[PDB]
Amino acid sequence: MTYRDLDNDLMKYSAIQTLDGEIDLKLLTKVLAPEHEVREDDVGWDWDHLFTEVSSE
Amino acid sequence: ALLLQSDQDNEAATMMMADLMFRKQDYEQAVFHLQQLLERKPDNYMTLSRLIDLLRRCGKLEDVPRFFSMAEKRNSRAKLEPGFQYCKGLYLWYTGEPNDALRHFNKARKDRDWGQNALYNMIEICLNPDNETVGGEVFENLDGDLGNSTEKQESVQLAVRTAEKLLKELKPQTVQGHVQLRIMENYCLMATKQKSNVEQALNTFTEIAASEKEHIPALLGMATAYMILKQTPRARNQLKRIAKMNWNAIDAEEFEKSWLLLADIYIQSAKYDMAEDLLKRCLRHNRSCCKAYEYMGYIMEKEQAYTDAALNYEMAWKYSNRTNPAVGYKLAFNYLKAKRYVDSIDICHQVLEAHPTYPKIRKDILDKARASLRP
Amino acid sequence: MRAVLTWRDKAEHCINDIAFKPDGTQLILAAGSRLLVYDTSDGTLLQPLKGHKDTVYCVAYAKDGKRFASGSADKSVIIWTSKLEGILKYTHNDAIQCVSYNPITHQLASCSSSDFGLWSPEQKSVSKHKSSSKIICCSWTNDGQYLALGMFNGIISIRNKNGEEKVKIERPGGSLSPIWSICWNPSSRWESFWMNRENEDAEDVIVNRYIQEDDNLEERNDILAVADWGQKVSFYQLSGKQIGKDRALNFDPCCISYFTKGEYILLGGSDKQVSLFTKDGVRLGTVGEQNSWVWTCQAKPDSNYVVVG
Repeated sequence: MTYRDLDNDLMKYSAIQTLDGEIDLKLLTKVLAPEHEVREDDVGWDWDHLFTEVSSE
Repeated sequence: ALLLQSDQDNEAATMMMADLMFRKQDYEQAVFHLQQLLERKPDNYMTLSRLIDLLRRCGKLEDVPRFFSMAEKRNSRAKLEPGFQYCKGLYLWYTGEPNDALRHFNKARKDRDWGQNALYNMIEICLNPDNETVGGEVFENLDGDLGNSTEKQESVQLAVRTAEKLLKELKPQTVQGHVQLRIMENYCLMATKQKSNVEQALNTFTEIAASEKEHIPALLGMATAYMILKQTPRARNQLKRIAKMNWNAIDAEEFEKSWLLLADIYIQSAKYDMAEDLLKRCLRHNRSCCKAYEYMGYIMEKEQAYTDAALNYEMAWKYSNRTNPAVGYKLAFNYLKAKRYVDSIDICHQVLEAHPTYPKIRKDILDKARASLRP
Repeated sequence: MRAVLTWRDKAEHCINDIAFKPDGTQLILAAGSRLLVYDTSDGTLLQPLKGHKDTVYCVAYAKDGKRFASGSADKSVIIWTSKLEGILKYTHNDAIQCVSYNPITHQLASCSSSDFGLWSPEQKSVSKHKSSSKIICCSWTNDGQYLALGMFNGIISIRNKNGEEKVKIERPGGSLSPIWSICWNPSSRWESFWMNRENEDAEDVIVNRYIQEDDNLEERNDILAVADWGQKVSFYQLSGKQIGKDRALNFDPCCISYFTKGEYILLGGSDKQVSLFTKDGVRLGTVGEQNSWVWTCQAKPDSNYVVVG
């Protein structure tokens, strides 16, 4: 791996961390849950299943 | 002791006391006091990274994973933290995985403490990913089947020319930071092997050495630039100059590198006794050093001590994580010559496991060891 | 599947081959430069037998339980009575490798680097017959009529009881895959042959002497286990035809071996264990795993015990 290939770990998240190239917000960003756990679906819940799922985690 | 009596949880006093125990060679106490501090404070990347280097210098890296697990048990998010990522990046550089070390350092690299220290170790790998004596004639005359290829040359020189970008990410806050930055930018200029860049590097190193006559990272710069310039007699004295000095924990890596480069030059001179002294002095400050053992195993094979050569090659095989098939060959070959044909065949399997299609070994070692096995 | 260590010992030297008395009462071991005699019940070592000069590379023991053969790096072969005296010495062309008595006639074979030396009991001569290659391992057909030889050259070849060569198979790759042991399956009518004895006395001699100097094979039922250092095991008929497919491994195998029953296989090697298999070469389990390479795994007569070297 090159330096550029490693830098992909930081490249996308920088747009949330940083404002106008002048400010860095990283201390606040510690509160964020990651996008793939924050995303939601147009899918239904039923109490027996929803309880079973929340109990299985 | 007074500070620890006034507050037992003062981390700086525990670590300073552990460093003094280490200087007094009470390494077991130095370890145990940092282990106690981690059992009070499992999430403590300073105490952890100090303990990791104590365990590297002792040669006891196998003890480390406990303390990562303790941080993960206390704090499930510890894996996300730049100090964990720095501590993990250090570990993989010592186990033998430079790519995984780079991956974990990269995840830390922007942090004001852990990222600054990660960046220096990314620069070490990006300068020298095989951890060689830069310009060492015992081994830079070898590896030619890869070292003559554009594939190894261009990818390594891109890593050198981008270590300058990692150095542009090392914003300094002190004159010592500016000097160490300028030295490592000039190590990038050395590593290009382009004569004007190497002469500029030599000039910055000699200017820094003229301002500070004991500045070891600049003196190693002079020696390395002079070796690349083929001015090997000028390198030799500038390394002897370093070799007379007492060691310290800050210059330690440039000390350990300088002793290895001087030991190579002593092998070129055939005065192996001064090389063995430098290799053993290097191991006394850091028992982990694979290059200190690999040079010593080569001396044992030159001396026809195929058993002690196999002991050095076994450490080099183990601490390469079995990724050095040249030591793989040498270890199998030394077991063959030691009349240990089963052990030779064990290693010929481990080399073919580590690298399929690896040349020479199958016919010469493996089939001659098989052919002896019942005579 | 469960396996229990009944007893253990360690010799002074490496252990090269293993022999059992047919009633299972004594174990004999080719350790370094002497023969060692053991009780199978608890591992007491009764006697180091002294006759050889150099490395005892193997021992094997005849179906009547009166005589055993042992072969050395000093080029000798010695025939020992079960009175543990060496009544008939012999001296081959080069170092001995494997030796094997015939199930039926008590005719012996003794392999070496080029030459294999057949003789039938107390005749005055030995057929020192020639080979293309180093003759690593040897095994008689279950009816006694063919001696099959495995070669370091990766060939198995089949010789009749007179020493003529009748069939060959080459492992694809040749000397890449040395044949380090082979075994004919015990599973035919002849296994009870010599299973009825109650003789209460033995032969005795003053001092140790010297001995001087085939059709319709597809209808022959025998099956040969082949273990090669290409790291594969496969089964073969006397016709030279392969049965099914090569049962692959991840080690250099040694001493492919069977119980008296012919239904389960033992397989030792550079896996440093004794693996257990069906007669189809499917794995079933693990007998005790080991500190070092396994050269030998011999199932006890009439019973489920195993011994390892």
